[PDB]
Amino acid sequence: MITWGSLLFKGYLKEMDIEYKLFRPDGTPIRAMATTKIGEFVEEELRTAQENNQPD
Amino acid sequence: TYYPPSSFHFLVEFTGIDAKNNDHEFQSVSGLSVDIDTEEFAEGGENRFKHKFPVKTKYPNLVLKRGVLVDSKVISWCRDAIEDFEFKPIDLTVKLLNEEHQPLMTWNVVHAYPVKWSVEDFNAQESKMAIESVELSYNYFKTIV
Repeated sequence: MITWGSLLFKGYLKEMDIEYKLFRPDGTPIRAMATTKIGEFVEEELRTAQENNQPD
Repeated sequence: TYYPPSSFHFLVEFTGIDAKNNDHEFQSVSGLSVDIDTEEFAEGGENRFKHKFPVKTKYPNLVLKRGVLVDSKVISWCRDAIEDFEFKPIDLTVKLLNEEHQPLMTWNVVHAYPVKWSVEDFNAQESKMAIESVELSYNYFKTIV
């Protein structure tokens, strides 16, 4: 679950890349950049309640 | 030196072109310098500086100026290259002279050929001398001193 301000999103991770940029002289990293992609999850009992499907 | 030399007394000589005294006299000479191209590299963990590496030695063109001379041998040589693509490189010597008119120091210019020739604009309202300019490409130079 991902929350920030107005945002609220449920799902799973698909992709990630991490790149390491700066280092201390003994090889300890102090800066890195990450790119992320998230998919969306709906449980099947909640899908039929949101699609309130109504001659029947 | 203790008293360094001045720069207004010098001689330009050509090898491979018939000599005439009027082709050894010039108003100005420029381009006797050199530089080294480099590349940079950042090594992870080293934050004090980047590394620099040499790649190539580089030389600028040699530029000569003088008042216009109509029967020049140097210009005939320039024209063969300019008009017909006939190229025949020459060697050249630049001499910086002392008070006995002997060399203090010389420059040996190797395998030169013409890339440019021009004459400055005419102006009916100004009192001026017609000035000619010649530029040469070469491979490298060495010095003797």
